[PDB]
Amino acid sequence: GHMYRSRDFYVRVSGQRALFTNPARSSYSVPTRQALNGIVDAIYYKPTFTNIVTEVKVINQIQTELQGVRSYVSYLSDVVYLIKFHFVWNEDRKDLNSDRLPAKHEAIMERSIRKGGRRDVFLGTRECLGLVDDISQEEYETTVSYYNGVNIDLGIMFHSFAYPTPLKSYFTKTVMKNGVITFKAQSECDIVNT
Repeated sequence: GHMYRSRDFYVRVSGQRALFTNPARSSYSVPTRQALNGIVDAIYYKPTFTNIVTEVKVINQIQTELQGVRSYVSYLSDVVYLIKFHFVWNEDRKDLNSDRLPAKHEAIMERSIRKGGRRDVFLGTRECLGLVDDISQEEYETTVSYYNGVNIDLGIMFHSFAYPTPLKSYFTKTVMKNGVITFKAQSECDIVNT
């Protein structure tokens, strides 16, 4: 049958520091799909649905900062990311069929975005507080990235885990085009480890 999916939602997430790592410390230069999945689920999470992050726009110049601990951690600095995402019903939770109420969950998602998320938002790690704000589709599409006009292949990046502790990790060639990273689905990734 055709599967339900929500409208697109759009959010601006910003922070002074970010640390996106490869679970398997220096940051990747841009967020992993996994870290973005984390941020959208901190905005609003129910076992009834699954948030699907489809696209991110890297708005700011990529800059890093070093922190020595006594022994180095390299962070991104002064980050702004616009995330496009939607949700679908969670087919791993068939028992929650009576809660599959699209108007209910779409309304709550909009309210949750507007008030900066129902939970604390972190940029890849707990010491890196993020700020979530509401943007519209229009703002998403028209905001100019620092990287507009060029593409960069960031090489192979951690994408996400698969669970029944993880059963699989997924990695894939990640290319930022005009600042835009359009995600592949897990099963379309270049590399799967069991």
